[PDB]
Amino acid sequence: ANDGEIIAIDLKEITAKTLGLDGFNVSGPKGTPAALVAADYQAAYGTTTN
Amino acid sequence: ANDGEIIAIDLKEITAKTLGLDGFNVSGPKGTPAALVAADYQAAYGTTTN
Repeated sequence: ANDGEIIAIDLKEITAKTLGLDGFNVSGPKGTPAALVAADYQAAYGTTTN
Repeated sequence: ANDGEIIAIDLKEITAKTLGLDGFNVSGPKGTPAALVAADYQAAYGTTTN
C-alpha cells in the first residue's frame, strides 16, 4: 500500500538458436554444396544485416 | 452587546490546484525523454544492424 513494494520475475528467453541447436543434424548434406547468396545472410543475422 | 466582541472563523481554498494535484496523469511516458544511441538500435533490430 505504499511506494516501492515490488517483487521481480525473471523470464528468460528460449529459442532453437539460444540453446545452441541451430544447424544441428546427422547424415551430413545431401549433395555437393554451392556458394552463398545474400539471402541466407538475411536468414542468419537479420533482414537488415551487413 | 458592546463593540469589539467577536469570534473569528477561518476558511481555506480547496481546488485541484492548491492541494498539489494539477496535471495528474498515470499513463504516458515516465521522465522527460532523451535522445537515441547505437545500443538501442542494436537491441531493436539485431547486433549487425544498418
